[PDB]
Amino acid sequence: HSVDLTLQHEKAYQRQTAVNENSHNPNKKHVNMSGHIRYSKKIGLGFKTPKSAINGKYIDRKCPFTSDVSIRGRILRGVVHSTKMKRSIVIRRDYLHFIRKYQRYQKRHRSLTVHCSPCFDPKPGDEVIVGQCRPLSKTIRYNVLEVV
Amino acid sequence: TKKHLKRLYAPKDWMLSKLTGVFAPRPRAGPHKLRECMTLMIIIRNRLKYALNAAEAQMILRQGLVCVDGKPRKDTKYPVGFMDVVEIPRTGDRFRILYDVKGRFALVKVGEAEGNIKLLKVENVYTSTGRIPVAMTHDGHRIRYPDPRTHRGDTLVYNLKEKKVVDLIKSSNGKVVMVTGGANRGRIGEIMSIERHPGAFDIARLKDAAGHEFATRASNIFVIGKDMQSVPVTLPKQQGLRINVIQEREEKLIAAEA
Amino acid sequence: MKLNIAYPRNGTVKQFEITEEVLRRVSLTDYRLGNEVDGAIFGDAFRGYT
Amino acid sequence: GIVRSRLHKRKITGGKTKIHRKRMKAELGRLPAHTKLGARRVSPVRARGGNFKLRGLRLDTGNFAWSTEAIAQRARILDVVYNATSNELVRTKTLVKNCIVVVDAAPFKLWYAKHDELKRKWMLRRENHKIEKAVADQLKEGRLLARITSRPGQTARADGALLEGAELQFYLKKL
RNA sequence: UCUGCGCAUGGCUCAUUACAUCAGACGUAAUCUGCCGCAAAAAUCUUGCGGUCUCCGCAACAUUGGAUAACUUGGCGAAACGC
RNA sequence: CCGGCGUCUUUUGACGAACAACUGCCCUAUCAGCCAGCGAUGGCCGUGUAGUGGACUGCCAUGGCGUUGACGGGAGCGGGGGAUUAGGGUUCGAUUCCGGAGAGGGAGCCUGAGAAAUAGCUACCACUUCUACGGAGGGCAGCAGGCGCGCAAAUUGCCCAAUGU
Repeated sequence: HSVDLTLQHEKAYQRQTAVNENSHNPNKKHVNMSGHIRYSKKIGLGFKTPKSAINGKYIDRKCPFTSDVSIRGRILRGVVHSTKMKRSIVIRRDYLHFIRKYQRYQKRHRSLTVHCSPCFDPKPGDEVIVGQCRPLSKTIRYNVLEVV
Repeated sequence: TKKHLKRLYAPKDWMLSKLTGVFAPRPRAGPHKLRECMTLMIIIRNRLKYALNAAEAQMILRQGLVCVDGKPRKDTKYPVGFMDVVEIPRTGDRFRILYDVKGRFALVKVGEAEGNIKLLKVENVYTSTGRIPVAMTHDGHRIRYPDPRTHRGDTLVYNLKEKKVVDLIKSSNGKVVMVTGGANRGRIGEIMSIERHPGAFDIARLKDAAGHEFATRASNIFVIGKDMQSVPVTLPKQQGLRINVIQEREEKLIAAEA
Repeated sequence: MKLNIAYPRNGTVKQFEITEEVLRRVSLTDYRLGNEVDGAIFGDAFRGYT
Repeated sequence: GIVRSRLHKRKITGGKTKIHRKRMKAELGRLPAHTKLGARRVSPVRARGGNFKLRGLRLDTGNFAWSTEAIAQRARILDVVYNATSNELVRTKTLVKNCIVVVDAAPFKLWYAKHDELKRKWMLRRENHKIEKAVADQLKEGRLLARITSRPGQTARADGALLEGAELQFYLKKL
């Protein structure tokens, strides 16, 4: 077809490796992005697919919607500690541990790192839901399913 | 690779003792898992009593006088799990192992034409090469060409006289069903409901006869028959009904007065 | 040294000797395994052998 | 020897791991294989799976594919134009996955002319078909730009797909 | 003595060691897996004889080839699970 | 004419191997800042591995963690469990079972499905044994036993009958 140079800044190009979208057709013309070839994947635990993934343009290999990355055992919740880093957020879980001797609780927080899909971009203080995926960096094991 | 097992770390459903010996047999891998199986030597020696010693069990089995699945075995250690027919033709007796009520291995005695029947639960179905469908079971048996109506977690009646599969039975609806593992072992009842939790274990609620409902995991369901009057195979000593602690003790005393 | 001389395709082998004198009158640095050697080198009683 | 581990590395807290265990053979790097151009040479290594994997050295031929028409033919690898990773690589004409390359292009030409009983099949295939312009110009000359979509360093076979309009237009402009 | 299988398990000891290790629960759609079990398997121009050009014609439990230890002979070294 | 064994490759259950994570863990602030030249946190493309991954190369971004105690130091193999307590607790765990690690101290390697094996190999270092001194070896935290050590701890016995491999 033709290039979209809004996405591209890479020395490698970026393509979607699931489905060929690089074929020339006039069927990607006179349309915003809807008629353009995409890959889409449902998450079947009740996490409804966004619009953005389905009709989009964005190329990411580390989100379950546009990739073969899969959602497995654990699903947790947590807020947004910071939005810093590119396609990576920082989540903070907070829970309560109990101590028997004093019969009294304590507050303890896990500050964790996650890979946030370029679909979502939640503000600080928002609550996020996150699933269990294969390792994606040194610290990152999670992915963003949904945002509240 | 483990090649040794210690008596305590071994199941006490094999009913070994703390004292006498230090080791227990670790069986060769086969149809059944380490915890759910019972090794040949244990059966012959400690239960049937055709052997008084380890070496005597080798004497019988290596020679061959013993069959399981109707096939003769020259194996000293082999698993025997659940719904396995074992036949010693010298005695002329046919045992069918099962799960007795109260967590015990049952050894139940069957008419000769029932010992050609067997029931295998299906685990996965998949298409293999040539478009040839396969049901793989919980005993590792491969049923070529299963019915198009087969699903995961259903039973397939399996002729051991000549190998094939007659009509199936499903886990659908209320049907007479029994439990495997989970310490509700050998308890029989209807399926009242099947709960779903996707991405996690699927609870099922069973209701045994004379009420008293309860819950066990889908994974631990093993079908028996369509109905309790349509069962293909025998029940163990107790019918699949448990009783209260008080009543156990009461009956133990009543019989001891004889 | 010694020689153990062997005739292939009978399997006969026999130990023969050679003096130091013999060796001294020929090179040993120029000779190595895989080299064929003419009889005369070994001081004869081996003449015309290879 | 060489290992792949997080236990010689700093934590997220900036602290240091402390050891108690000598390194496993389960974790195990090996030195990178260098696939270039020249005469084919293949040195196997035995791996943990009880099978061999093949170290491509100096592969000068690849099995290349033309997109959209579902075909492929062998042809000769001539040059490397470009790579994402480094410029250094390109100059030595190393072959590693997602290098753009240059190929003989001859069999593709031959094929496309075949794309009395025969004759009317052609006319049917000519109908409802077209080709990108930047493709055909190159394909005329007898050179083409392709990508190597198999990793040659662990199979010792270099297979590639041929660039088509959307992606071709990008790599072209990077040169 | 060649060949096959096992010897990595058992046994013994706590030195390192605090996001390590371990315990309960959980995943490997991110992978390997001998022995064991249930099983699967239709690529393959070969062999022999006769004539004869390295070519043909017939025939069809397929009728295949070459070494190496023990051993024998000469031995070596102070000794050597050394040659 | 039939039976019992044996083997190649393919296939997937079992027995295991190898990774990752949710939650939990003694004292110390007279240890408060820690992390990135040479990877610290992340993105992008490759490389490597049986495999995921800064595991690693190159490029780009400037992050990551901390008084809810990071980082550093001291003491300690972990758990099941032991002792003591009316209750709440207090204290112990070197040691039979399970899990991990080690074989004088370190590193490297072959073979194998599985080992970074040590009664397998290669090298160095600390020790140590033979030799007509040209060379050749040894590794008990396996069972006995000996020396040393300290307040402190058994026979150079008999047997594969039993229990396992």
